[PDB]
Amino acid sequence: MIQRTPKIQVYSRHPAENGKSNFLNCYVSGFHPSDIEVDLLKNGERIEKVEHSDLSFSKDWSFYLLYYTEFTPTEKDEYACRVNHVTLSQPKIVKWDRDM
Amino acid sequence: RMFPNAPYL
Amino acid sequence: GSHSMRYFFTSVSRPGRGEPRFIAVGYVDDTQFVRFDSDAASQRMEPRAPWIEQEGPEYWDGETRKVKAHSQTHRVDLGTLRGYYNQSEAGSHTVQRMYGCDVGSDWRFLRGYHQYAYDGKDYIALKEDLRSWTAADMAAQTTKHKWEAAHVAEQLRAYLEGTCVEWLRRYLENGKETLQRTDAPKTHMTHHAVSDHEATLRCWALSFYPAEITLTWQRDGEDQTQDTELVETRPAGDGTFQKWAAVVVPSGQEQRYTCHVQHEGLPKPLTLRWE
Repeated sequence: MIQRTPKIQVYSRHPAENGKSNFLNCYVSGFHPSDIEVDLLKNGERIEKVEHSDLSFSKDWSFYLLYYTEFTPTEKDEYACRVNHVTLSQPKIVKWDRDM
Repeated sequence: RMFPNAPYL
Repeated sequence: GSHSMRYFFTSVSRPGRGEPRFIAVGYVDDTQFVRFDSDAASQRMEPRAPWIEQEGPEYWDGETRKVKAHSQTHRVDLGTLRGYYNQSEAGSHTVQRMYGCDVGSDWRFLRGYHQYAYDGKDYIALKEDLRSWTAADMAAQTTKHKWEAAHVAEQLRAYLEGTCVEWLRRYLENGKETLQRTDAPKTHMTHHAVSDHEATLRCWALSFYPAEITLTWQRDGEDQTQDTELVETRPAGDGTFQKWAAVVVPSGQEQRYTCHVQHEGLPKPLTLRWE
């Protein structure tokens, strides 16, 4: 049956500025079926305090979700979103880049 | 406000 | 501008793990306002916008009643479809349903919809006349016949042209500060060297509402459609939206490039240039 790959974007709610409070977002969309695992990572380690939006879908029936957590960016700390889904042969890691 | 029913398929 | 109220429902079977998962959400335009999740503690329709929190216990009890009923019907629906399509009991399947209404500038009815998918494919849809059904295959034509004899189009037409629109208007009014606002994009441009002979110019649109926007790059006034990296519009999480468009520019040519921004918040479309 129908399987669609999630598009993944990792980004901050506001322009990141070191030492200023913010939110880190991982937005997954375009995917089908709806079973999906999404984690946010801080220096490679799973962030425990992660919320997500309620499952919804687009005009084409494909699903979307926003995962999010409070964070304070710094020069050193690395952030990433790790997604798994039936269309991926292994978990896809997208690194946060502050100009993306 | 929702429609009252989901009609059976 | 124009406005919409939409409800979205996902039901997913999970064999050997009892009851199908059921999720319902409601939106006005790009703002979510209600949810129900069948695996949650409360077993209630719940608010997700501050402006719907003022609705009394009658609203919340009535919506909870209806949403828990929907949960039950979609559970029956999953068995019905498995029977229609001769599918085994052991596979997970998905039914989705979406309905709602569109109004124009003057808050007057524009169109109604009520549509279902099975396993991510169109199954059955109310047509624009609100009187007839598009059925994909033999299974969905089975559904169409049930619905014609139960006069389902008639009840739906009444809801979509009356109640739906009436409630959309009330929400619009009640949530005026959130829903009737127009937030112009805050825009900027960044420039980063990828080599000694090339750079990325990236035009950003931030904190805008509603989500609809057009962001394009031109080079000497010709559109760079094929050569632009454009991301899908994405939620910031605070009820606004973001988008960027990027081009790779040979060093020395930055001044040939213009970024163009259209959004309902902008009196005139913006033209931006690295200079």
